[PDB]
Amino acid sequence: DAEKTVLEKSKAGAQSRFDSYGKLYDENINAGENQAMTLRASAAGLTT
Amino acid sequence: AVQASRLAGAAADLVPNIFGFAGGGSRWGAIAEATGYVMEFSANVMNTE
Repeated sequence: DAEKTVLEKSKAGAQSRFDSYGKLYDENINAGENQAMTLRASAAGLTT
Repeated sequence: AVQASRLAGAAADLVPNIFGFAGGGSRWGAIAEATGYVMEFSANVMNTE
């Protein structure tokens, strides 16, 4: 029974790693990362 | 601040500066130069930001 506790409570750690990585994946680019893209690209349009 | 500084210098430059028997001396391009300086500075500030 104690060995069962070891296994399932390590599984809680694996679940926390899995869901945290999925949360980083689904929202891959936040509001700041694309803001830099738009800002950087606006500088390219001044050449003409 | 740089945009105001360059516009002020451009406007203050078009008045003639040599007088008497020779006149003029006002550089006609100063407004286009000021628009160029401020518009090339803009790119650098957007890269910093």
